Amino acid sequence: EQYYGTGRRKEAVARVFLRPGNGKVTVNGQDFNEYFQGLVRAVAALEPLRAVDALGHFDAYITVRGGGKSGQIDAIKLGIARALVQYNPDYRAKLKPLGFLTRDARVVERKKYGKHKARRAPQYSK
Amino acid sequence: ARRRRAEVRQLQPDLVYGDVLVTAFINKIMRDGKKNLAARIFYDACKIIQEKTGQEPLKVFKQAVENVKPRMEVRSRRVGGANYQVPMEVSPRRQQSLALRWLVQAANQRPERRAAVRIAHELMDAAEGKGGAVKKKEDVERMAEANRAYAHYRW
Amino acid sequence: GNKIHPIGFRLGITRDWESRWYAGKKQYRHLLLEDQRIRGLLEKELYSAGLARVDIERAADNVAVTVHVAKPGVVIGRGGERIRVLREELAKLTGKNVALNVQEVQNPNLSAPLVAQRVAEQIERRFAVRRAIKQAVQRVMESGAKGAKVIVSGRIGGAEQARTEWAAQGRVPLHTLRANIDYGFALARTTYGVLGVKAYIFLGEV
Amino acid sequence: RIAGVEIPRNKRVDVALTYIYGIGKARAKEALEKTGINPATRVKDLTEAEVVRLREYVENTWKLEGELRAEVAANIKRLMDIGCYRGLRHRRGLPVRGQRTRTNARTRKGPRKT
Amino acid sequence: GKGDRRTRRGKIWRGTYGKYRPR
Amino acid sequence: ARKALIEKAKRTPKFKVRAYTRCVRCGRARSVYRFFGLCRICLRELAHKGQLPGVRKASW
Amino acid sequence: PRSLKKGVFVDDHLLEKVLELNAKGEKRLIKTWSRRSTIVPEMVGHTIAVYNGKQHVPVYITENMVGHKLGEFAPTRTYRGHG
Amino acid sequence: RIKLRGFDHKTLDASAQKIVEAARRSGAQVSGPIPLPTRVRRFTVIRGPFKHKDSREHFELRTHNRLVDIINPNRKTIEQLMTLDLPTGVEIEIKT
RNA sequence: CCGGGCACUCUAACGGGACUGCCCGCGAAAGCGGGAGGAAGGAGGGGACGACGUCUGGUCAGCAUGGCCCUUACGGCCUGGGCGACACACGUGCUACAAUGCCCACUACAAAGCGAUGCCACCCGGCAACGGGGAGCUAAUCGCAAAAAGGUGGGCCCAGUUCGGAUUGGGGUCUGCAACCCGACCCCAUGAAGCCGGAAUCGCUAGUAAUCGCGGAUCAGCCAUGCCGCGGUGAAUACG
Ligand SMILES: [Zn+2]
Repeated sequence: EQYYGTGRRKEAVARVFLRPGNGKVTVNGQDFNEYFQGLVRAVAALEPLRAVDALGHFDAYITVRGGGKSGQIDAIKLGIARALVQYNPDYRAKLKPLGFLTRDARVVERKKYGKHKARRAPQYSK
Repeated sequence: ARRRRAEVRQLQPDLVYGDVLVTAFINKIMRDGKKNLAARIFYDACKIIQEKTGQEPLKVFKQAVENVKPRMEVRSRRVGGANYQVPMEVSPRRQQSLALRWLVQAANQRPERRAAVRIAHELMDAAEGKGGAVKKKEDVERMAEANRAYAHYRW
Repeated sequence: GNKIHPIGFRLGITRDWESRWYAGKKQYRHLLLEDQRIRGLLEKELYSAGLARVDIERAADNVAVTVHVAKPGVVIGRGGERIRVLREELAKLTGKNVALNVQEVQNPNLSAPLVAQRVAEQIERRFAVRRAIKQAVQRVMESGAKGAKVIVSGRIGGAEQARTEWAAQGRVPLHTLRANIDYGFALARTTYGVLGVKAYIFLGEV
Repeated sequence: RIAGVEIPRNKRVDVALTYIYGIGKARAKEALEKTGINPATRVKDLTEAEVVRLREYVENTWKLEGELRAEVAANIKRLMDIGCYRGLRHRRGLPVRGQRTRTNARTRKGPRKT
Repeated sequence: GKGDRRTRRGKIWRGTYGKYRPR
Repeated sequence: ARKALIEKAKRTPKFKVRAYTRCVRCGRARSVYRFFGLCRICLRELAHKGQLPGVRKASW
Repeated sequence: PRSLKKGVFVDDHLLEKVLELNAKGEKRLIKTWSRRSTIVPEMVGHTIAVYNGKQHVPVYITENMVGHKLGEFAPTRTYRGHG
Repeated sequence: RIKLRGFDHKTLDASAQKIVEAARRSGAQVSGPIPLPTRVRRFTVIRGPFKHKDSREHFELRTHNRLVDIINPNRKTIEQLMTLDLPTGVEIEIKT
C-alpha cells in the first residue's frame, strides 16, 4: 500500500510516498515536469525506480522543501531509495551498489572570518 | 599533491545519453555552476548535429573527441641556461580533459552567435578532424614530435 | 599573546557562568550594568576578607548574590555587622533587594584567584618573585591540586626591563575541555609599574 | 528626420528615439504611447503620418538636442557665475557631487599626470 | 548592469525599489 | 580628552542626534553594542569572565 | 535636498536678523556662523561674512543665490594646486 | 499554556520537567515539553583590542526555548501553578 | 482552512551509531593496501582549540599602568569647518567591457537572523522614492520577505550596443535640528572609460572554486562594493 522515505541533500527535505500504480509523480501538488520544468538534471529522480523497475508500479506522491530544485532533486533520489528498500529490502541489492541509499554528505561549508568564502582568502600583495 | 595522487572524481552519467564523458564535456561547458544552461547548450547542439548530419550525436561526439584526443605533448624544463620542452605522452585521464578543453575553447571562438551552434559546428568539424581544436591537437603533437631530440630528458 | 582564556573556553562544558540570570533585550543591558558595579562594590568591600567569587543570580526583583571568600567572619563583620553593612549598602547601589550571601573557600590553596591574590600581596610587598611563585605553586600542588602553574609578567623585581616569570607543577592540560582548570588572575601593581599574575590550578578532569 | 538627428532605420524606434540627445528610455517609452506608435516597427518601418505625428509631438514635448544643451551649459554657466561651491567644482573641472577627489576621479580628470 | 539604477537588476543589487523595480 | 567627552556622551544634548553610545565599562565609542553597551573588548573580557549570562564562545 | 513637505530650513536668528535689517534698510553687514541655512529672497541685496570654519567670509546676496545654502558660497577649503 | 526561556537547556528541562510533573501532580492537560527553536544571537568580535581585524572570535546567546500547555486549567493546579519554583536562569510565560 | 491525528518533516534535548569494528593479504609490530557491511571507513567533513618561545612585533588612542609632562590650560563648553581636499602613486574591493549575453513580463525554489516607540500585513495617493491610513505581531504563529540566479515567453542581433553605467543638469522622497563642504534613495535627461587588460601577480583540491541572492552588527541616515554570517546553482584539475 503506502510506502515512505525521506530526502535530505544540502538543505533540501523530501517527503516521498510510494502508492502502487502507473508511476504518478505529484511534487507539491504538481507534476514532476510541472514543478521541474526546464530542469535538465530533473529527470533522474526516478532512476532508483529504474534501478529496480517498478516505474509503472508505484505512483509517487512527494513533497520537498528548502534549497534549490537541484538539491530538492537529490533529496528525491534519497526518498525514492528509502521506501523501495522499505517496500523490498531486496532492493538494497542493486541500490547499495548504485549508491542511492547513501545520503550526500556534501554541504555548503561554513564561511570563515577573514576568508571571503569558505576558503576564498583575499588576494594579498607582499 | 605530495602524499597521495588525489584520485579522480567519479562523474555522474548524464540523463540523456547515460554518459559520464558527456557529463564531462558539460562541465567544460558549465560556467558559474550554470549546468542547466550548459546542459541545453549541449543537448541543443545534439539536435543541431542530429539535423545537419543526422546521426547519433554521441557517435558524433566521441568520434569528434578521437580526432582531437592528443597523445604526445611537450613539457617545460629549464635545465641549465636553456628551458627544455620535452615530448611527453598523455594519460587517457589527461587525454580527454585536454581534448575536452581544446574543443570547448575552439567552440568559444566560432562566429555563430549562440553557443549551441558553435558547439554544433565545433563537434562536427571535430568529428570531421577539422577546426582549430583539431588544429590544437595537431599543432601540439607536431610541436611535440618536432622536439623528439629532447625525448630522453622526459621525466 | 596567543593563548585562550581557560574559563570562557570551558563555559557550559565543565565550568559555569558567574552570574546566572535570564534577561530580555530590554533589560539585559540594564540589569547587566548594575551587575557589573556590584562586582566592583563588593570587590573593594571584600578584598581584605579574601574575595573568591561573586555569583550574582537574579530572581524576581532581587539579586541572588553569592560571594566566595576565605574570611567569612571578616565578611559578616562583628557577628554579622559587615554583611548587613554591605547587604544594605549593596542594595543601595542596585536599588533592588540585594540578597547577599557568603561562602568559604574550602582549601584556599585551590582558589586560583586567591592563589593569584596571595601571590600578588607577596609581590606587593617586595617579596622574592621567583621564590614566591614556587612557594605559591608548591602548596597548591601540596594541597591536592592535580596540576598547577603560575606565571607573572612585567618588570619583575623592579627591573626597568620587563620579563615573564612562571613556575608550574603537575599536569596542566589547558586543551582538555573536561579538565577542570581554575584560572586565577591577579593584578599586582608596584611603585615602578604593574605586574600581571595568572594562576592555573588543574583539579580534576571531571 | 526628427528634431535634431535621424533614427537608425534597421533599429526599432525605441532605441532610435533614445538616440536623440535629451531622450532616454522613459520618454522613448512614452512618446510612442502619447503618439500611439508601435515601438517594434523599425525606423525604416515608419509611415509618414506616424513620424510627423511623433516628430511634431516630441519636438513640442521637450527641448532635446540644442535647446537642451543650452540650459545644460547654461545651468553650469550660471553656477560658475555665482561662485557656488558647485560652480567652483566645474570651474576647476573636479567631481562636483562629493566624489572622493583623492582617487577615482579620472572620469572628471581624464588622463593621469604622474 | 548591476550598477544601473534604471535597471531593475541595479535596484536589486542596490536592494531598493523605484520606477523600474516595483513592490 | 575622554572623561568629559565620555561624560558629555552621558548628558543629553541640544539635539537627540548627538546622543551616541559609549561603552558603559571602558567608555569606548566605536564597536559598541546596543544590546550590551560594552565595547568589543569589554565584551570579550566579560565574555571570558563568565559574568555574561548565556554568552559563550560560539563555535559551530 | 530638504523635503519641500518640510519648510525651507533657515537659521531663524540669522533669518530674523535679515528681517530686522529689512526694516532698518540694507546695512549692518552680518557675520554668521550659520552656513547651513538656505538664502531667502529677503536676503538678496544683503551681505554676510559667512563663517568658513575659521573666518567669516563676506558674501553679497544676489537673486542668483536665493535658492541655495549660505555655506555654499563660503568655500571651507583652500586649494591652489600642487607646487 | 506556559512558555519557558533560559540560557541552559538543563535548567529549562529541570524547570520544565518539574513543572510538567506539577500540573501532572493534580491536573491535565499537561502538554508535553515542546522545545521551541532556540533563538540564537551571534556576536563576533576582533580578538585584539587594536587592529588585526582578521583574527576574530564568535560569541552567542542561545536563549533556549521550551514550552508546555494546559488544556484544562484545573484551578486546584492553578494554585499549584502560581506556586512555582523558578531557578535563576529561567523565565516563564502564561496562557492556556 | 478546520476538526481531527504526531504519522512525516521540523523543532530541541537525551542516546545509539565509525571503534581499522569485521574478512583477505602484506607487515615483527606498528600499521598498510583490498573487501564486507555500513548513512557515515580508516582523521567521516568543518569548527573551537595556537606548546617552549620568536618577532625589544602592535597597542599608553579601549582599559589599567610606572614615569615625564600642562595647570585661567595641552583641561572643559559651544559654534562651525577637517578628518571627504587632490597633479599624483600603491593596496584591497565592486561594476563591467557582452549573446553561456542584456532588457521585460510571468512562474518558481532557501537558509539564517531581525524586529514594541520596531517588523509594519494590507489599502489608498503618488512614475517612484515615499507619504496618508491601517491589522497582526510582543515572535515557529505579525512582518521584515522578494530569495536571486533558475524556468516560460517576448525583445534585442553584435552594435561602444536595449553592452557600459561613470559624470553632469534638473525635479523630488526620507532621516536628521540642520544633508553646502557632507547622506541615502526615486524620476528625467545626460551616457564616460572600458572590446578581457604589459611587466608582473592572487586564491582555490569539493559542495570547494565560480556565480546568484538573503540576514545581522554599528546606525536616525547612510556614504556598506566593507564585515560577519546564510543559503541556490555548482565545477575543472592534481602526472608528479
Ligand atoms: Zn568597552
